[PDB]
Amino acid sequence: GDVTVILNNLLEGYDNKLRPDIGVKPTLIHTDMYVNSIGPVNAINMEYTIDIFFAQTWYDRRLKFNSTIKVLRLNSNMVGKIWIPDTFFRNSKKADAHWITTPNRMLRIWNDGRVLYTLRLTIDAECQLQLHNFPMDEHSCPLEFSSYGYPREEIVYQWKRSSVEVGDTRSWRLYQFSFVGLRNTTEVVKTTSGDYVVMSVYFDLSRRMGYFTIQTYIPCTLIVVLSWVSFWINKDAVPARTSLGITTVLTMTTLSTIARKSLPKVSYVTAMDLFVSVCFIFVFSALVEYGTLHYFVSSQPARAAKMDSYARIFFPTAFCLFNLVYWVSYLYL
Amino acid sequence: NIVMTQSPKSMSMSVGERVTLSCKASEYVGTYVSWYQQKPEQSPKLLIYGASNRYTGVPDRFTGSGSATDFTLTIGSVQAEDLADYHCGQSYSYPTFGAGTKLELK
Amino acid sequence: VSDHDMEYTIDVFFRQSWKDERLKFKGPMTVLRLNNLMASKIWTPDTFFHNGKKSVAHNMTMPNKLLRITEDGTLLYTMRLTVRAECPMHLEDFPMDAHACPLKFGSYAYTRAEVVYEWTREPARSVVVAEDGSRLNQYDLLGQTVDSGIVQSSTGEYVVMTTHFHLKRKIGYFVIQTYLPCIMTVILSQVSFWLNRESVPARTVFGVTTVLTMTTLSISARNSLPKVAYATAMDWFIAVCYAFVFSALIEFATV
Amino acid sequence: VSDHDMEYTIDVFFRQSWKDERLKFKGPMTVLRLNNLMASKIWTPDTFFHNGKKSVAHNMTMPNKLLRITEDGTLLYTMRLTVRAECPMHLEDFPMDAHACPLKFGSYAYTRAEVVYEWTREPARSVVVAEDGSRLNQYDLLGQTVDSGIVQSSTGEYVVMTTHFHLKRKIGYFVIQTYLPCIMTVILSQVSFWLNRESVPARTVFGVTTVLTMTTLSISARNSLPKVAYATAMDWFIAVCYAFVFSALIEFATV
Amino acid sequence: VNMDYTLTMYFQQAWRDKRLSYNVIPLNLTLDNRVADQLWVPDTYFLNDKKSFVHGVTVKNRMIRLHPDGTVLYGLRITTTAACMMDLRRYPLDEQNCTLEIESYGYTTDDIEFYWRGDDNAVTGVTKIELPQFSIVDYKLITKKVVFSTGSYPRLSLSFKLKRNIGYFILQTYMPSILITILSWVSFWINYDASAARVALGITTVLT
Amino acid sequence: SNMSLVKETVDRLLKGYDIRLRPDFGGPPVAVGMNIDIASIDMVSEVNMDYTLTMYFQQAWRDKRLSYNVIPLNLTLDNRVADQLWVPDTYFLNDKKSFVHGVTVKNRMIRLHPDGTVLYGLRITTTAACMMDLRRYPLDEQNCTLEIESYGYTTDDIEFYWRGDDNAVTGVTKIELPQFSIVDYKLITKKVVFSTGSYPRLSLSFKLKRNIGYFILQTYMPSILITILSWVSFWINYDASAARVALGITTVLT
Ligand SMILES: *[C@@H]1O[C@H](CO)[C@@H](O[C@@H]2O[C@H](CO)[C@@H](O[C@@H]3O[C@H](CO[C@H]4O[C@H](CO[C@H]5O[C@H](CO)[C@@H](O)[C@H](O)[C@@H]5O[C@H]5O[C@H](CO)[C@@H](O)[C@H](O)[C@@H]5O)[C@@H](O)[C@H](O[C@H]5O[C@H](CO)[C@@H](O)[C@H](O)[C@@H]5O)[C@@H]4O)[C@@H](O)[C@H](O[C@H]4O[C@H](CO)[C@@H](O)[C@H](O)[C@@H]4O[C@H]4O[C@H](CO)[C@@H](O)[C@H](O)[C@@H]4O[C@H]4O[C@H](CO)[C@@H](O)[C@H](O)[C@@H]4O)[C@@H]3O)[C@H](O)[C@H]2NC(C)=O)[C@H](O)[C@H]1NC(C)=O
Ligand SMILES: *[C@@H]1O[C@H](CO)[C@@H](O[C@@H]2O[C@H](CO)[C@@H](O[C@@H]3O[C@H](CO)[C@@H](O)[C@H](O)[C@@H]3O)[C@H](O)[C@H]2NC(C)=O)[C@H](O)[C@H]1NC(C)=O
Ligand SMILES: *[C@H]1O[C@H](CO)[C@@H](O[C@@H]2O[C@H](CO)[C@@H](O[C@@H]3O[C@H](CO)[C@@H](O)[C@H](O)[C@@H]3O)[C@H](O)[C@H]2NC(C)=O)[C@H](O)[C@H]1NC(C)=O
Ligand SMILES: *[C@H]1O[C@H](CO)[C@@H](O[C@@H]2O[C@H](CO)[C@@H](O[C@@H]3O[C@H](CO)[C@@H](O)[C@H](O)[C@@H]3O)[C@H](O)[C@H]2NC(C)=O)[C@H](O)[C@H]1NC(C)=O
Ligand SMILES: *[C@@H]1O[C@H](CO)[C@@H](O[C@@H]2O[C@H](CO)[C@@H](O)[C@H](O)[C@H]2NC(C)=O)[C@H](O)[C@H]1NC(C)=O
Ligand SMILES: CN1C(=O)CN=C(c2ccccc2)c2cc(Cl)ccc21
Ligand SMILES: CN1C(=O)CN=C(c2ccccc2)c2cc(Cl)ccc21
Ligand SMILES: *[C@@H]1O[C@H](CO)[C@@H](O)[C@H](O)[C@H]1NC(C)=O
Ligand SMILES: *[C@@H]1O[C@H](CO)[C@@H](O)[C@H](O)[C@H]1NC(C)=O
Repeated sequence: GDVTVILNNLLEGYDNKLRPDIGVKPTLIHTDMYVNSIGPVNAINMEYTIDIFFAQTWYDRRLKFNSTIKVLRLNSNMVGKIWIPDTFFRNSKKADAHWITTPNRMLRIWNDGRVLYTLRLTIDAECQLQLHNFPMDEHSCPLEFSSYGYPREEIVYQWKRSSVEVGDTRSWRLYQFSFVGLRNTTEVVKTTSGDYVVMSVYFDLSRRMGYFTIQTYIPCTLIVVLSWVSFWINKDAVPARTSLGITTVLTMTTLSTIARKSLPKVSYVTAMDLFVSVCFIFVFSALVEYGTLHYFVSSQPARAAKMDSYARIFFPTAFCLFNLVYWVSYLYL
Repeated sequence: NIVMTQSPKSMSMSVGERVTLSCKASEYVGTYVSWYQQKPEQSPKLLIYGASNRYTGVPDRFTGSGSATDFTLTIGSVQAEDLADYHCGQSYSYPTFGAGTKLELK
Repeated sequence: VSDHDMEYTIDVFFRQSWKDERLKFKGPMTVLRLNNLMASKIWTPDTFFHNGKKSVAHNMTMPNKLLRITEDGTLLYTMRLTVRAECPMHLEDFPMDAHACPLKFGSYAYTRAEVVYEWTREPARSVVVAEDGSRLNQYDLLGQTVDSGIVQSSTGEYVVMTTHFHLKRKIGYFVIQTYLPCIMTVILSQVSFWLNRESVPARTVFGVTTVLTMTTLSISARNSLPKVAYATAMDWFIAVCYAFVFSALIEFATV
Repeated sequence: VSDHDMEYTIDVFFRQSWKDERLKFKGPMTVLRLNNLMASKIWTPDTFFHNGKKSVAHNMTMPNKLLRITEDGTLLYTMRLTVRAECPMHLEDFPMDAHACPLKFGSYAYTRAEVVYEWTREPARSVVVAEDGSRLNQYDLLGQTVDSGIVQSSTGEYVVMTTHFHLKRKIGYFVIQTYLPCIMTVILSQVSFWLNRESVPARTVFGVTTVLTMTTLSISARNSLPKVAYATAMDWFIAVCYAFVFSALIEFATV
Repeated sequence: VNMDYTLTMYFQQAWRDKRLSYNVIPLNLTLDNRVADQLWVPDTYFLNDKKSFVHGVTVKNRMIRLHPDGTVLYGLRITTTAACMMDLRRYPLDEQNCTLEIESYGYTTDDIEFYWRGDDNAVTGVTKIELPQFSIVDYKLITKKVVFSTGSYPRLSLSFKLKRNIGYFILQTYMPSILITILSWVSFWINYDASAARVALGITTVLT
Repeated sequence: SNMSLVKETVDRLLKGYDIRLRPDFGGPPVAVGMNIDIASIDMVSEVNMDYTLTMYFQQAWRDKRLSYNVIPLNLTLDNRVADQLWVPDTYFLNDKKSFVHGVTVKNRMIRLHPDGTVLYGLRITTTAACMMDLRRYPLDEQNCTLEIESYGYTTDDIEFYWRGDDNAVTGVTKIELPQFSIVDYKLITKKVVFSTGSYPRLSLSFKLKRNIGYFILQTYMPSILITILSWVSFWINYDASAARVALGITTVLT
């Protein structure tokens, strides 16, 4: 037909090793993204998954034809026969394209030489999460890309006005986080090979405290109230109060240990370590208070009579004041 | 055997007024419901193939609305050429049609 | 079905058929059942799965593909491949929930005015699941459901063929894991009310032991389901059982 | 050395030399030290590992292969590769057992009348292990042992080159993990013999908590090694210690 | 937990190609394993596998061998993870049949015919297999024809019945539970006045 | 034009180019200079005894066959020409699984200079292996290294060095490990001797010092607290036997 002769005439004397305007001007590349989904943001490896439809557009004066058809719409068969920019994601730990059932790529060449190249990617990008204020934290961690071999004087990238489009935002794999918005950025970075134009997309995420609540905040508080119930028990039943206190200590330790396996091996104190630490301290103080009570009923009874009645009102007020100050101080930040 | 129940069994209508026809399926038919028009002493003509897609040669006043079980066919500016019978038929399974609605003028 | 990843696996023979008038012939055979290396020399549609995550196409021992060319130009092209697709789940009624896991496929690079898809048989009879084809341990496949539609992208409109598999979760594991131990622990807490009032450490260790096992039960029961940020049915059951055990211990304290 | 998979890993420079009379040359150099792409254009032997599981031939940053052709036709062909081989172990004397993990290689498809193998130096000096090359945490490599033999399969008679690496397990981990907690639990059970019989709950909670600790130690200790059907020496130690703890509780019951 | 078994095998196929027939030389030809990319080899596949590969160390572990009459022998060394669904209602006192299904993909029964070379001694090396948990009691070879919507295809089936051992499960679960159940009987030998002792003993056994 | 000139230059450079032979195949060895730009150090595993690092690994040498004088600019070529040129067979001795990234194309760079200097960069994610001495865990420091060697070419065929000799490895002060902290790093040049010849080797060694902030709040504080909660039984009189025994045994259980 006519498309066969056009495609055969475009590829004669064509060199896919040389970018368009190899010694004239840098190539301008317009980039678009479509985030299909932002996958699970696991903090252990400090990474997150994302699925995008990456679209690039540029001008190639060698792929210019005169015909009655305006656009050649092609498969991935001709992607490896023309010049394709070497875009790579700078903060990706692992990234792969899609090849089932046929390489998920698209090439469209226009009447004036404008090439549009789209492909589907799944990226496992990297972002250091400052995991203070956990689990009441908010992050904004990027997806950056640039050319690998062509510096600023050879390839220039540029967003469009309708650059990044998210999908439905409800079919996404964000369990513990919530998408709030995005913003694009362009910059130039100095590298050992040259100056490169780098483009960034920052996704803003906020952690919803709905899993950590029913996992740790409710049970640890319940175990604290469990340690509280020892004060209303008679002061003569010594094995009862000792066993209650020390088994409550057991429950606190087990819950603390099983609760710390969500977050990574960070060395600073979070807003979750402080809570379970203070709960352990409270249980420790209740047991040591009963210990001093049992010593003081034998040493001098005038001091140990009204100590338990004081504890019955001092422990819940201290814990409630701690909760108020903690929650306001960590929700103001 | 998916049964299609079409309503109403008979209707009357004047010129230049909006009209709505409904088709209801017993089982699930995804978007494979089609609307045919049949004038007297003529063969049926496909108006809407699939749920909400006009056939080639159909005016822009017919429009369909689809769901899993409930389907609608609405005509806008009705002229004097819409005096015919209208059948809805499913194609998710072996095809079964509706009873039809005969539009008349009064 | 991997609930922790919101995904499922499915092994399929994926068959496509179209008509190419450039591959007409006239020979002694009426159908050429060719190799899987002839399908690379001809045009084949670039079907991709809209919700597929990381699918595999088997290559053992030869590429598991099939190409047949009939004399009038129709081509049948079959592949064997393992789709790993995404199933978004609403785990509010866990573990008494039902799902409809989708499988959307369409054409990459070819819009609706270029390549359209259709089922080769009646839509109710096109997606066929085998009888012995079920590696499900936790769910129960109830049936299939196909549909066809159009997606509106930045590059045009594309035909999308949808297939929903309806699943129902089996409660038999979660009963024995959580709902029967919770009931037995609540009964173990309630047996403390029959001991005499002169045995204070006995009823004390009863109450506190039941609270400890309820805590270990709730942690062991939450780790199966993924880390969702809402409350399921099992969470409400564990919450009410914990309330009952804690209320038993506070009642002992008051007594 | 993975004990649960009954396998081990090794990283080797594998060198093969042979003589091809078709590759004689005469030039200003006496040895051509060529690339790793000339080796794919000549005949190289098809050596495989008889007991390999999943081996890798490294190709970072280029294929780690070496080809040297000498002017009389002698070729030296070297590869860098990681072999994951099978080591069938008998764990009767676990964790005081010594193994001889094998590594057998030979030719695929070339029988004894076509291709025969040989060590290039004296057999005691052919398989050479580096000094700093030991990623063993749990074992101790004592020495090596090579051998040569002839296997017979359904395709003919083949030459097989065998290497044995002699390993001796280190007990210092299992001591602190299992043997010392068991002795501590037994002594803590025997502490109860010095309490006065007027304290019945004291000796009761002693006995039952040491039995609980022995149960936890037994379950937590049997997961290290694979799921063998015979008894090991740690199983005998745990059984006798459990018998002693249970016997202490039964003696308390009798008293 | 994954409902699968990995097996390594030397899998050999033999057919006759009248185009690869020679008579000038009298010996059999073992060629380099890269000439199998220029011959026709059947498109055999395993229906029930999940992951498979040909070993590629130090080269691609495959064998080609010609014969002067036309016969081609073609062997591969394959490690495959085949999927067998197990019925665990009698675990661990159970016996499971795990089967490798061997089928032809492209060619129907009017283009290809499958058979075991020997029909009972075609599969060797089963009695020398030692598993840590199971024990191969019996194996069977089955020839078959399956029918799909595209045609009728030949199929071979190699099914192994695996019986599970019990001694590990005895010493791991059955003996501790029985010992705790005997230990929980000492609560009656203690007199019924001492309450804390009997509660601690019974509760501890239940928790254990 | 300029595109035609560059096209004829690249077509002349690649016509009659023998990829089997290194530059100066009979003469002196070729000198290859290394740069490493460390993007991240992913996961330092003590159980697997390895670590993972992403790097921008660049090699620079001089090939007189790829010399041109008609155009005054440097030529960045599509990465597919790296399969038609000679590149050194550099390998890492202590790696376990490595790969070059492949999105959207193979992440590598090939640049020609008019004097013959070839610049060849790769983006690698290496899982290198290092044995750790955990006798002072978690108060320990680990020297973990990446060994860089030439496989086929001996020291009289190739020669390695660091490009800059102190600033050849960058991006080490920006590495954020969650559990360690880089205190120092060193670059080493030497030669190793195998039974096949003598080979050049470079070594990039990092000292990783482990923090204590997690281990304190996870192991050291609880154990001390539980010991105090075992001490509290001394303040209980010797009459109540059940209380003191339950307290001691449950501190042991904790
Ligand atoms: C260390 O060693 C490693 C092991 O060797 C090595 O890895 C290998 O790297 C190379 C180079 O990077 C890979 O080669 C390329 O693979 C591309 C596709 O890749 C992905 O897919 C492969 C499997 O390859 C199959 O599937 C695709 C898609 O269907 C097919 O197109 C392929 O032909 C191939 O198909 C066969 O197998 C299928 C089953 O799998 C069958 O179904 C099918 O029928 C075929 O039998 C995967 O293995 C890859 O996984 C890897 O890499 C990613 C990277 O991120 C990793 O993440 C992942 O974990 C894996 O490691 C990945 O999934 C091919 O497209 C490509 O072919 C092109 O380009 C070259 C160079 O120009 C051409 O010479 C070649 O002809 C190919 O070109 C054509 O086709 C493209 C299609 O896009 C057109 O655009 C182009 O115009 C051209 O068309 C021409 O020819 C057509 C016919 O072919 C014709 O129709 C047209 O008209 C036109 O004429 C190339 O093969 C190789 O796959 C890797 N292998 C493995 C096992 O990883 C590693 O790099 C080494 N490292 C170092 C440092 O040395
Ligand atoms: C899936 O299986 C097929 C067939 O088993 C594999 O294809 C084989 O791929 C190799 C690699 O390209 C081919 O080798 C080549 O031959 C060409 C000449 O055509 C030569 O120029 C190349 O340098 C290379 O040597 C081989 O011929 C081909 N075999 C067949 C029968 O087509 C395919 O690679 C497998 N894919 C995976 C991911 O395992
Ligand atoms: C494990 O399970 C498989 C799967 O069912 C069992 O295979 C079955 O084996 C029997 C006996 O070989 C086959 O029956 C035969 O049918 C033919 C019909 O042509 C008949 O001529 C024979 O007299 C015999 O009845 C049966 O086809 C086969 N089932 C399938 C689907 O392959 C196997 O026996 C089980 N046990 C073991 C130890 O493997
Ligand atoms: C971590 O460990 C490595 C390996 O043990 C240390 O590398 C060693 O570095 C020292 C000094 O930097 C080198 O020793 C020197 O040898 C030269 C000649 O060989 C001599 O002139 C000097 O007096 C000195 O003795 C040694 O070559 C090198 N060892 C190896 C085998 O590479 C490294 O310094 C350690 N620290 C860090 C943080 O890198
Ligand atoms: C993405 O980038 C583009 C340009 O880089 C941003 O566009 C501009 O929007 C402002 C108003 O919000 C206009 O005044 C500018 O003229 C626009 N730029 C151009 C080049 O037209 C766009 O807002 C960015 N999207 C974000 C940050 O979400
Ligand atoms: C192991 N452990 C306990 O035993 C309970 N108390 C501790 C602790 C208690 C007081 C001060 C510091 C640390 C604690 C804190 C966390 Cl964030 C995780 C596990 C954990
Ligand atoms: C609406 N939309 C887009 O605009 C991005 N590209 C399309 C598309 C792109 C190429 C072929 C078919 C469809 C797409 C694909 C999915 Cl799986 C979800 C949303 C979506
Ligand atoms: C070729 O092989 C057949 C059987 O595999 C054998 O009978 C014959 O002797 C062989 N030919 C020679 C020349 O050894
Ligand atoms: C080529 O690269 C060299 C090395 O940095 C540089 O000095 C020179 O200016 C570059 N040439 C051009 C034309 O940019």
